[PDB]
Amino acid sequence: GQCSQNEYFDSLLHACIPCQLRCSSNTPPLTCQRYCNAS
Amino acid sequence: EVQLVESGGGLVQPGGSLRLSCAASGFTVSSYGMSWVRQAPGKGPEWVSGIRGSDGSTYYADSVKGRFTISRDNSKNTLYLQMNSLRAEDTAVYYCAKQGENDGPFDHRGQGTLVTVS
Repeated sequence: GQCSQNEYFDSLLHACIPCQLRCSSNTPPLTCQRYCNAS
Repeated sequence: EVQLVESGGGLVQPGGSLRLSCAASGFTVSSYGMSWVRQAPGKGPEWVSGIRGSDGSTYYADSVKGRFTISRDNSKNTLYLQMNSLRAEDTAVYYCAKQGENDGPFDHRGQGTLVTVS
């Protein structure tokens, strides 16, 4: 489960997920730093 | 505790439209981020649409922009996927899911509902 640069892999849904959905979080996925730091 | 009871799948002819339901139990749909994911047989699950909990922003995969609309009815406490202008590759099991507090990880999903497009 390697996915595109602006998404992370969710294990519950076995699917890759847009980082914007986690960005406002205290503890976002690491692979959403680069993308998530477009703000 | 928390459940997501889905309904609204079935058969529809190419070009048709369909409306999926995802009724929350044990929580309020308005209070969290929810999205829809789908899995066609032979393929891995695919994220499709989503509402961000923190600001109610809506998002859509490319394959589905212009045709699909996610929303919530607070009074019925359900998430919906309005699907228009359907096509053969929109055929999958559709799954709603819910995120933790403060745009957290997905913590629950519905049982699934089958959408078949001839």
